[PDB]
Amino acid sequence: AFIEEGTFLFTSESVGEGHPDKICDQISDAVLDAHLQQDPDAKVACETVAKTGMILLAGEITSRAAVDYQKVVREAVKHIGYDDSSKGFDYKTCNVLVALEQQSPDIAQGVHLDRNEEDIGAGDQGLMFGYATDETEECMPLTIVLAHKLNAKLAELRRNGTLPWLRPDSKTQVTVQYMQDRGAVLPIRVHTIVISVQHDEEVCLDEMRDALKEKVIKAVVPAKYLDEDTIYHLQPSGRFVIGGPQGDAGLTGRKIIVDTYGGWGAHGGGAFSGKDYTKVDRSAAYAARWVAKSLVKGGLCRRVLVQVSYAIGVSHPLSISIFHYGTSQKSERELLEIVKKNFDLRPGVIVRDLDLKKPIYQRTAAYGHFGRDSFPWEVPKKLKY
Amino acid sequence: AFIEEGTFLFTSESVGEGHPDKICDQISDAVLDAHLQQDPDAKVACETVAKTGMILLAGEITSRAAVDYQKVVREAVKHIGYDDSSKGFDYKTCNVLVALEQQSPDIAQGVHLDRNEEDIGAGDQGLMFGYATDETEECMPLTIVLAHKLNAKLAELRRNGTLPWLRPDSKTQVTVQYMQDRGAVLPIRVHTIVISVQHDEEVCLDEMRDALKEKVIKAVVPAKYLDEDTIYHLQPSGRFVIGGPQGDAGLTGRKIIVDTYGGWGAHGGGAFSGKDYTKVDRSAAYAARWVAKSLVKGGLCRRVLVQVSYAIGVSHPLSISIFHYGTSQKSERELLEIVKKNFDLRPGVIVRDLDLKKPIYQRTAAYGHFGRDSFPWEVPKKLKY
Ligand SMILES: COc1ccc(-n2cc3cnc(NCC(F)(F)F)nc3c(-c3ccc(Br)cc3)c2=O)cc1
Ligand SMILES: COc1ccc(-n2cc3cnc(NCC(F)(F)F)nc3c(-c3ccc(Br)cc3)c2=O)cc1
Ligand SMILES: C[S@@+](CC[C@H](N)C(=O)[O-])C[C@H]1O[C@@H](n2cnc3c(N)ncnc32)[C@H](O)[C@@H]1O
Ligand SMILES: C[S@@+](CC[C@H](N)C(=O)[O-])C[C@H]1O[C@@H](n2cnc3c(N)ncnc32)[C@H](O)[C@@H]1O
Ligand SMILES: [Cl-]
Ligand SMILES: [Cl-]
Ligand SMILES: [Mg+2]
Ligand SMILES: [Mg+2]
Ligand SMILES: [Mg+2]
Ligand SMILES: [Mg+2]
Ligand SMILES: [Mg+2]
Repeated sequence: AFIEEGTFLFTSESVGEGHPDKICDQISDAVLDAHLQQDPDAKVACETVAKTGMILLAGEITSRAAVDYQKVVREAVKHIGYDDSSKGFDYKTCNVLVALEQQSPDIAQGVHLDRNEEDIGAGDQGLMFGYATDETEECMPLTIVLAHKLNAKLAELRRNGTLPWLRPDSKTQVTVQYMQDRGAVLPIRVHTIVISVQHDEEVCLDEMRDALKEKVIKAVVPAKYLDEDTIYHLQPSGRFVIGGPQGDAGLTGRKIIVDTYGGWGAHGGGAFSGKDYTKVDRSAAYAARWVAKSLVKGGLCRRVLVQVSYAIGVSHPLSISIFHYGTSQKSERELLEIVKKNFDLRPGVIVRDLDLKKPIYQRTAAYGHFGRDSFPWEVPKKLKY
Repeated sequence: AFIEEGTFLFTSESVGEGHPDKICDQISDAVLDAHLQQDPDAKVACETVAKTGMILLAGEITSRAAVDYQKVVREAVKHIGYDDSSKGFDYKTCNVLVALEQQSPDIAQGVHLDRNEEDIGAGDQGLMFGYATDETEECMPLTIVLAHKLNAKLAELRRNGTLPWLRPDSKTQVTVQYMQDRGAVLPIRVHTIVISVQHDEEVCLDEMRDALKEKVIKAVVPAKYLDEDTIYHLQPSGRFVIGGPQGDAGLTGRKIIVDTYGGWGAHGGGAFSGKDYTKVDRSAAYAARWVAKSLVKGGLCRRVLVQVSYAIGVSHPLSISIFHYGTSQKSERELLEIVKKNFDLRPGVIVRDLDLKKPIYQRTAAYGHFGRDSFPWEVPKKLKY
């Protein structure tokens, strides 16, 4: 397809609830939630690893909670849908191994011991970005929104029994052509869609490809974006019976771009799942999203990127910067002043503003952390200036 | 510090060879190299997990090689410097566990079985970006270059015995103020430096902070970038005796931004280490770097971002796009035509151009994959147009 000057292509991907990396993210956040339900101040850094027959928890937790890891892990796998050896993985019969220790006392003393909550230090150094774009109501890139919705539709049709050959492991990828608009972007058309999904031994390739087009793509992607030139790669490997952890090892924090903006904006490298609010990889990224979305919904920008960074043990961010892509009449200095007057990005203040001791994290761990369900970081702050 | 209009701050981080995530990347690539030394066509997808006393290998390998995983893992840990219980980890006495299976036959049949090498399919779907910037000779952002060099200097002074209290686990972070220059960027000054490094029980905080400034920062960062306003956070946690996997679990592919551009450019989410060339997460990212660097060294751009993407089982990229930040006199269409005429981004052609069956991967797995050592993707292609 021809690319008119002033237009361009961009691609993002998403994965389903049973993708092995996403299994790990969901388990790590189920463990976090289980701790927070009993101890709102639990210090949690839980990594999960998945391979054939195995969930391993590894990391550091200091908490007053009494958590039954066997039950928490197995219930999370059950929810995903891995409930029989015929599907490659079974919550009832898999191995759950635990290698969890207390948080390092050296970290604890440098971050939170004997500190006023508002003045707790960042739990690590790092950099984080927030992004928002007015191209969708939820202020997310269309590429990633569509990719997530394709995976959600697969899970829906698996769970409602209308495509009973589906299994839980899936991946999708969407390329959209955009029009430049004074620094903002406007979606024009869908250029290419990829869908791969684990399936039973009985269904044939043609039946699957027809269903993926008619029952999945057409039920998700508006027809105005699809044309005779759109390219479809549906079950492009030809066979995907082996899947889940049996097909590919999973680890927590290996889908960080799926979790955020689908490649748009920028990313500082930190993973979200399995971490309590003192880990700024999560809390500061959520707050940076909240700032970005507040700037767009407040009418100050159409598209905006925010970078923050921290040093371990230091509460205030080391610096904050705002880039508006040419979509604000205010200068970068002016936007920064507005942000500094309206937000306090210490982790011990973010926790209060975004209610980050609440056990809602398992809900964040599939289909992206941003752009859905009116989580606190998705509710814009009314800005004073 | 005041930010003049037309200037801005940007932050990147790096980690040392003994950071637990980086340990895992290095082990995963040591395993890959060991296979490639005997079987250049080995199919390798090796994840590593590290916690107190434990290295676990998990993933999928199909290979004609006979690899002694105990020896390969322990020699990699020895090289890093974890050789005694007093340091928190010891290659001689740790547990090495292996959960490695063959590559899924369903993947194999859809990717490479009975396919001409040049026509092998991508080993997965995904998106990848390449980036280059003329702000340094090696065409990398100064923020990340400096951050890497600070970690390398720590390892040097540990190994040469002049700072014998140092241990292998470290992290660094550098914020630079830049001047905008017609889409390119020009470094002005270093705004903030963070250094945290594991240390012995005997050395005091003041001795460490003085050494980190005088022997590390001053030996790495040109004095012209440092002034009386530069902020230093040196050992900001106050105590870092517990470190390595004992302090924090490590996993392969959890430092993907450290491995690439330090937050500049863009990232598609895929990890590099532990993967052979058929995994486009690695090979196509390397090729995209090669394209970007070729465009800058060829005088066509000063700063450039390239996105490619793939579907599993399909050899050619689904699309390619080039963004030059306003730093080329050529249009995006023209640059794309030049790229298409000069490069072939099928994985089975990338392998030949970049010599990706060679066992050099362990060398890539610390201090970034880009900007050093004249690896094949760092040697620009002479462009014809
Ligand atoms: C005057 O209004 C505008 C509005 C938007 C743009 N604009 C144009 C682009 C063209 N082509 C690519 N290719 C993707 C690439 F990865 F290959 F670069 N990207 C672009 C981007 C972009 C850059 C980085 C990221 Br992250 C995400 C999008 C872009 O903002 C220009 C002028
Ligand atoms: C006319 O010449 C130029 C030359 C460069 C720029 N330019 C300016 C920026 C200002 N401020 C931030 N803050 C970091 C932020 F994360 F908060 F946005 N970034 C910027 C960037 C930028 C954007 C995304 C990424 Br990735 C990396 C750098 C930038 O290119 C503008 C005009
Ligand atoms: C292709 S596998 C990664 C490569 C792999 N580790 C190997 O050994 O070659 C990555 C993801 O793709 C999906 N996948 C697994 N088997 C597949 C298949 N046969 N066809 C298509 N996608 C598959 C799963 O979501 C999986 O987590
Ligand atoms: C701070 S730890 C991550 C948080 C952690 N998992 C916990 O339980 O709170 C992340 C990295 O910081 C470094 N680190 C570990 N202990 C530290 C300490 N006491 N002071 C500073 N940095 C430390 C190591 O490089 C480690 O991999
Ligand atoms: Cl994957
Ligand atoms: Cl880390
Ligand atoms: Mg953590
Ligand atoms: Mg963007
Ligand atoms: Mg940009
Ligand atoms: Mg792989
Ligand atoms: Mg950039």
